[PDB]
Amino acid sequence: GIQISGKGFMPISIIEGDQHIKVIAWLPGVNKEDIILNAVGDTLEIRAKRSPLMITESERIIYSEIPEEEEIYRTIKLPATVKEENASAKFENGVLSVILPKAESSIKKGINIE
Amino acid sequence: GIQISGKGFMPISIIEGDQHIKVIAWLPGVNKEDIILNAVGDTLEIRAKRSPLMITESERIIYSEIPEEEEIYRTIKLPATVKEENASAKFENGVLSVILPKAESSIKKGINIE
Amino acid sequence: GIQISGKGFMPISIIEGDQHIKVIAWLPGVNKEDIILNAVGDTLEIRAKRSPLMITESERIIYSEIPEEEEIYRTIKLPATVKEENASAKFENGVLSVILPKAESSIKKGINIE
Amino acid sequence: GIQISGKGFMPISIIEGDQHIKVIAWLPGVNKEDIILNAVGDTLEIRAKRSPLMITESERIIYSEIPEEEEIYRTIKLPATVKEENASAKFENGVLSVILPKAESSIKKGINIE
Amino acid sequence: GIQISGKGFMPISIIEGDQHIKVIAWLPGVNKEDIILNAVGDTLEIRAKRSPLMITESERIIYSEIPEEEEIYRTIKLPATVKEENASAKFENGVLSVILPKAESSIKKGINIE
Amino acid sequence: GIQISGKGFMPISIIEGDQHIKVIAWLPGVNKEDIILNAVGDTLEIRAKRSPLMITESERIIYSEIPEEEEIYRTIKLPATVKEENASAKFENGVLSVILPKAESSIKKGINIE
Amino acid sequence: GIQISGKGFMPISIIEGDQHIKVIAWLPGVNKEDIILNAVGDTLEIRAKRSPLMITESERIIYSEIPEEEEIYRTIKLPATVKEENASAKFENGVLSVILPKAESS
Amino acid sequence: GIQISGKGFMPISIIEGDQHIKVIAWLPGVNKEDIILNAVGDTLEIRAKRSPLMITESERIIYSEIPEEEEIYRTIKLPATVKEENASAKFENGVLSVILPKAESSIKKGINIE
Amino acid sequence: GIQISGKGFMPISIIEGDQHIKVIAWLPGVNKEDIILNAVGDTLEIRAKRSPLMITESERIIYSEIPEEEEIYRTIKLPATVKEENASAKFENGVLSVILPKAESSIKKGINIE
Amino acid sequence: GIQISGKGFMPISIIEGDQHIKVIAWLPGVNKEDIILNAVGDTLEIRAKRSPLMITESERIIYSEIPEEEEIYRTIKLPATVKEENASAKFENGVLSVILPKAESS
Amino acid sequence: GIQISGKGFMPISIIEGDQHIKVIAWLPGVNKEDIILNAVGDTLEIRAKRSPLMITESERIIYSEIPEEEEIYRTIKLPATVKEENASAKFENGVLSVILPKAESSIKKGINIE
Amino acid sequence: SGKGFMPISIIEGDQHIKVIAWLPGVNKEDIILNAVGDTLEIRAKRSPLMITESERIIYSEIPEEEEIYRTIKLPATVKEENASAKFENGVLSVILPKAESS
Amino acid sequence: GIQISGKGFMPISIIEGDQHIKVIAWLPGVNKEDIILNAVGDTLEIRAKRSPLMITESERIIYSEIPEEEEIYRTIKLPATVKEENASAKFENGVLSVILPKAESS
Amino acid sequence: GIQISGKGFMPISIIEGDQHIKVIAWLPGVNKEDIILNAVGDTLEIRAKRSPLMITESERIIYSEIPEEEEIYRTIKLPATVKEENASAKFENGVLSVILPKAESSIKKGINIE
Amino acid sequence: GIQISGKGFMPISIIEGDQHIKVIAWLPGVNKEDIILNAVGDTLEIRAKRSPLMITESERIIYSEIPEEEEIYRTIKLPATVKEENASAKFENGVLSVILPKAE
Amino acid sequence: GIQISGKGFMPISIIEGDQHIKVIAWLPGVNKEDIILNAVGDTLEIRAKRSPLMITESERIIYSEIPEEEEIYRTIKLPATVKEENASAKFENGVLSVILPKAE
Amino acid sequence: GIQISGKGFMPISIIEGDQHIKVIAWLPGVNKEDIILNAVGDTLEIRAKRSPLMITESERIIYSEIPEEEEIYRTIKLPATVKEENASAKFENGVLSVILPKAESSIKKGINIE
Repeated sequence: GIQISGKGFMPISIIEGDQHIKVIAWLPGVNKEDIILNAVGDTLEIRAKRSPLMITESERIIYSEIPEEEEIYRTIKLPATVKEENASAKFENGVLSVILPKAESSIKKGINIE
Repeated sequence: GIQISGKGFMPISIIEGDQHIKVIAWLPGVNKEDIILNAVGDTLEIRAKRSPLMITESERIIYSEIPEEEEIYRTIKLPATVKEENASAKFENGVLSVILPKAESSIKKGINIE
Repeated sequence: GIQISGKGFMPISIIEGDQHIKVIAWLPGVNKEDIILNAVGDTLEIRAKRSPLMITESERIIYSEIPEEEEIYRTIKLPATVKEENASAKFENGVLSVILPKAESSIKKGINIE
Repeated sequence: GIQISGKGFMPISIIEGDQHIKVIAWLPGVNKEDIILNAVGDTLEIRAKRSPLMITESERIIYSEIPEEEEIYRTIKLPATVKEENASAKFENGVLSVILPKAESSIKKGINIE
Repeated sequence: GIQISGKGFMPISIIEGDQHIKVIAWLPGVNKEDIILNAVGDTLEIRAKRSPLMITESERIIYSEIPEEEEIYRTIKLPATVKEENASAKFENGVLSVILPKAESSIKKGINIE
Repeated sequence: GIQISGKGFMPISIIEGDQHIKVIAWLPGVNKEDIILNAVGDTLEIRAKRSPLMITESERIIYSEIPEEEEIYRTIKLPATVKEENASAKFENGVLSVILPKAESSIKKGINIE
Repeated sequence: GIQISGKGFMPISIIEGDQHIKVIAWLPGVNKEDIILNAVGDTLEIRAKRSPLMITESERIIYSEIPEEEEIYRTIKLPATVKEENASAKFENGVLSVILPKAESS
Repeated sequence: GIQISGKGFMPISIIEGDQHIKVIAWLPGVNKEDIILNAVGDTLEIRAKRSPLMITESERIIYSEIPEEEEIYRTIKLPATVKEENASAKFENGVLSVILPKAESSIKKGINIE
Repeated sequence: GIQISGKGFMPISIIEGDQHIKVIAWLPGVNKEDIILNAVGDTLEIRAKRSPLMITESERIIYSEIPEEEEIYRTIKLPATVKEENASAKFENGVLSVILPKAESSIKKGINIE
Repeated sequence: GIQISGKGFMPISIIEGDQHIKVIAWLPGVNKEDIILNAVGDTLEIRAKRSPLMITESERIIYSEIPEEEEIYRTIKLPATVKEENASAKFENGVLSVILPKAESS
Repeated sequence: GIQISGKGFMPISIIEGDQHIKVIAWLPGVNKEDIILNAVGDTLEIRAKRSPLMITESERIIYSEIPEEEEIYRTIKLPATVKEENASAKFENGVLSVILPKAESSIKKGINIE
Repeated sequence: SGKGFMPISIIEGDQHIKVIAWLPGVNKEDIILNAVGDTLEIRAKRSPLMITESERIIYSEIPEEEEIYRTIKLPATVKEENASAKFENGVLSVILPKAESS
Repeated sequence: GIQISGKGFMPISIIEGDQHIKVIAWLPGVNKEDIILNAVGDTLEIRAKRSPLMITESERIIYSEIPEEEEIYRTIKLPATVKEENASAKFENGVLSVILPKAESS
Repeated sequence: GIQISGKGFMPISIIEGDQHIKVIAWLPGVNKEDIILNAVGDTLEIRAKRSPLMITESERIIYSEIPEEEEIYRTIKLPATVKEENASAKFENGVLSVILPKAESSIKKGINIE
Repeated sequence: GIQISGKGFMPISIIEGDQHIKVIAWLPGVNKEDIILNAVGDTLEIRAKRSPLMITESERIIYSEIPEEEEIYRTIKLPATVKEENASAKFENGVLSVILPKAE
Repeated sequence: GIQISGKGFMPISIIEGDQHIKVIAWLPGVNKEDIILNAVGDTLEIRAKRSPLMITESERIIYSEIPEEEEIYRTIKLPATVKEENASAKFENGVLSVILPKAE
Repeated sequence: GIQISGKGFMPISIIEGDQHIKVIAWLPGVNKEDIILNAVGDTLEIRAKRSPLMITESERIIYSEIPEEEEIYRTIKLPATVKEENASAKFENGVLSVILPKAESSIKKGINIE
């Protein structure tokens, strides 16, 4: 079971590994400093901010599809415990990538048939 | 209660015994060596695949109701905890049968009064 | 074209060949000796029967997607005449395969191009 | 499969025997002389006609429901070839019964249970 | 004017004269003694039974349209009194005929035109 | 409401008489001999058949509106009994007038007002 | 049981007694002479009419709810035979009343 | 325009004159004591309090369509103004007549014609 | 046909024979002193006055489903004429049994042919 | 209100006094032998049956408002306790009358 | 818009003068006298009845579109009050003209701009 | 609690229970008051709407019926023998003494 | 018809006739001195206050269908113009009856 | 309350002051000389015309949106009487302004309080 | 809110504290010997039974809001894991007052 | 079923025998000292109260199903007029058992 | 009478003569080698796959309407029997022409007229 929520538009992808869990989050226009990272147990919290659609006074906006909200965040519920002390995060081109090593108790054991 | 999730076509029947939870599934055409079984606590994991139907270059398929995907997978939540070490499975005639001994019927009684 | 009719759940696939016609049928839960099978002319009838979902008095069914009926059958009208005397079939892992050698009239000849 | 064609009210019931075919038709108020019954190959012909109701000059109808058409026929295509020379029929109280021994070629061939 | 009701399928026509009243009924698949008739004054009830559409165990009704209920009857209202004790009836080929002499009191008298 | 029965174009009108009843009907083109007039109790019968619109062979009916049916009759149930022995009839210009003296028991009686 | 038929607007009410039958009817504006009453056996008949109104040349109708038809009648079947010779009728203020003694056999 | 309302049913008709004005309404079975002409006003006032339908203990109301309610009332909002001192009323045979001569203030004046 | 009507609660049962009519009626609380046996035509007239529920001055009725009205009657119309002179009555402790001779007629049947 | 229950057609009227309770029950067509009356505490039990609606093969039922059941009984509770040992009843005119004296505590 | 009312065919047009109001009414086929003209305040009334078309005994109206109703009248309100005491009207060739000088109060006052 | 058009209020006291009812247009004689145990019964009616003979009624929120009744039950037993009532300004008051409570 | 608006419990009935218009208003618990009445044109204004649900300190309200408002008024749209000078107000048994003579030419 | 009507495109705005009423109207392109304004009581009359779009002979209209009608007007009703003689109006830049000092038109209470 | 499972009637209320989790449950008619308590992990299991509701042949019941069931049980999920070794069974006046110390 | 009035939680069962009436009332958590029993005529009166679901300063409620009302009482009508001068009852394990002598 | 079946975009026209049946089919873009052509009895089998559209890395398909499905085939039921062993076919400019001589059993004979 997993649940995620937050404000604004933020494409996200999550991948599971036999020893870790990986997360990808699109954060265009956000610096690593503006990104706030908090992970513990089986949950993850991310908050971010960006400058608004500021323009020169003499200029005018004639077309806009980019969302203009500054503050954005996402809170994530993991399906199993992970070692936040051993997790790592990386930011690349308006995108954040995180690796979540699985907790020792969270790693299942193989079972045979007959 | 009981929950099921996964990929592909995999009918499943859940039967609860007084000493175990008996789970049945149909995997026609799957080789018995292609089946992978895993479980823990009160959750179950299933993996299986069947080789694709070979066809000669001159030959061609003219009608097919059978599903075409090779590998299928399911994850199930058991109604009660089971002992995986005592778990067993059987697969014959394209039908998978799984016996999951229940954790207890009237055990784990400790402290009692005072 | 081809017509199929009968009772019960029985996925079927048909494959065409220059010298024969190959057919695949799904019969999960049916014992290898429960399958009635023999072609005639350009048509075929198949009947099958599987054991019912027997449960011990200590066991009760809480959930079952799998159908319960035992006896099932399907009639088939082939698109070409075949030599049923030379027809062969095999049943493995709840799945039946059939080989139907064609007659001379159904052996298509090639044509030269310029 | 089977097909019926003709004009006039003529109830028909078709019953298939293992070695023959039995068909019943209603010809109420029809004299045996006004009945024509021919067949060949895999088809059956029914032509018959009933006299219209008579009335005396002093008399006059006051209410009627019976159909009045004098000429009626029905053509039925059998699902299998038959041996008309070996057929027979009976005609009781306006009800016609026939027996059509099946043609040897049309008789189903033996079937092997795997 | 007159009215009729009852169970079963039984089309009927009615004819009148200056001294008697006549009725016609269709009873396909009926026997001479399987009929009961009961009337008084200017009211009449037809009654009867027909055998069911029995078939042999080696025979199956691939097609039918004939109704099956055995007992069938009709209750009839007549426009004038008749001498039922003096009445008469016929039944051949599944068709039933009846003749009802008129009561003397109901005999209509002619009028001289000028 | 009184009852009207029969067929063929034959408009009617009826007049109540304190000591009789007067009936008017239209019989265009009907000879005085082809009229059958009977009655009893409280009902009247009119039977008559008009000759067809004869034409020589050379002629051809380029247009017509007159009804063509040759046999026509009407029957009416009067609202009171009549003494048919003292009925009288007249016929001029195709119009038929009939007078039916009322039965003595059928004669209405006036009531004094205070 | 009892039945009523006729044309026009003519409300009717009927009351039955052990030895007689009583009937009421509304006929506003109808002259006592216009009323015609007849009965026989176990049936009753009523016939009457109401004349339309006259006006000065100046008057032009602007509104009206009163029904227009003049001639009206009603016929009724009594629940039992009555002695019409012993019957009586009473009409007051556009309303009629009738007394219908029952026959001895009834 | 005009508007009328009140309980029960009470036919009324309004007709326009030039100098005088008259009104007629239906009031069947209404006692003269139910009518009062204290018409010091400029609109019509109507009521009726006829006696109810009384029966003897041995008498049963087998049929009744006349409304038995004792009280009804009516009054109309009228277009123009009329005098009251000259007002007069007359009731006959369940019908009421009223006279309401106009007032010079509301009497139309004929234009010099042509 | 038959019509049962009257005041008060009075169950009635009618049983018809070929030669007579048997009638059964419940008359609880009706005094036997009201024996007035007489009929006319094809109908029966009965009247009764069951005694009221007398109570002491200090007593009070707390619940009562028994009807309180004393006088009761019922008018029953038979489907056939019965000789009122031959009417008979019986008393069964609050139940009345009556036998009314009549005719049977209703003769038909006879030979089915000719 | 007091509690009532049972099966079959059996209208009952209940009357209460200062020192006794009087009960009236309809049992038309019931033989006194068929009546099984049992008073107890503050309630009365009535059990009864009659001859069922029966006809000869040559006779037919054409109209029957009377129900066809044979066995009928009723259970009737009372607002005050009554001494069943002193209970008595009378059955006349197809009606069962019962007298149930009270106790001094009610 | 202003109120228009009345019966009969009478096309009307209205012209508003600054000091008066002018009205035009079509009365084809009407004599000089049968026109009835009345007015009051700010409303106008017109009444007239035309002689119905005369036909000799030997003639017959084989085609017509002229309305036949004799009585025709109109009542029309005005947007202002007029001094009907000094109005004038004429009637030339079926068209009736009417002149209504406005009342002093009805005379609107002009407004100086700026 | 009754047919309708008869509002009632219940007020309880340590030694007595007070009830107030609105009966506008009701004569003092038409008021019928009864009490027993822990319940109160009130019934009343008003004078007819006297008017001129030939008038009509167009709109009336006043109830058309003559008799209006209300059934009330109280949380505590009261002595009906010592009950009293008042009727001023179209308001009906009643006093019903009771055993002392909280 | 007519429409009435305001606040508080005050059922109102209106009687219209060729002589005068009579208006009935329910004012339970109200004294005629508390009644304020004003009339103009074809509308009537009624304003008044009643005696509240007076209770002693030891008395507590447990069930009150009556509304607790003390101030009540209603505005009535009369069917026709009336003369305020000729109107008379009558108050009996908590009910305000007012006679409203109609205008000369209305 | 307020009412407005007329013909032609003519935007208008209405403003009520304590001692006057202010109303605005759009008259694009109209000359001051082509403006007509009259009022009385609590109503206003607006009449004016605009020169239609002239065009030199060489030119030709290719796309137009302005309303074509020249003669236009509006009739307006105010909610209170005004002193037209004291009114003032001003037209600028295709817009007309109006000031209407109110008449007495003042009230406090319907009648004395009590 | 925690989840509970079992059969019978047994209202339960759970109170959490800084150092322990306090559980309040109702077991009317149950003797202290009939109360079976099991604490493990983050769940508390209770099984209980009261005296038989026996009645003589003449004796009968006219009305009752209490079910005839004699034995009941429940499994209660706790807000957080509780040290089973420190779990204490308490029961006063028909109310189970079990205290379950928290695992920090 | 039958009309019974009161406040709070207090299920009551009525069992009637030959010469006695047995009434069982659930009183879980009710103070054994505050229970008041009174009988008169053909009716019974039960009055008591239970302590509230109070918590310590280091405790907090996050899930509850047991009712928290303090004052509770019920009024019951007996099927027969018991000897009001010989009423008796017993209270154990949060349940009140009442034995009332009765005639036959 | 003619059955066309298969998949892909391949417009076809069928030309018949007395001796031979000629069939035309469009195969734009296909190569002479990727065509599978076979026939027997009265059925014609055409199959081929066209190479998918090629592009260069720097290039982009800014627009397209050419169907891209790689493989296509058709199966036609001729209205006559054909001696395939003497067949012949051509392929020029993407269009396919096939010549099929008719079997002896299909060459129609002439019926002389009078």
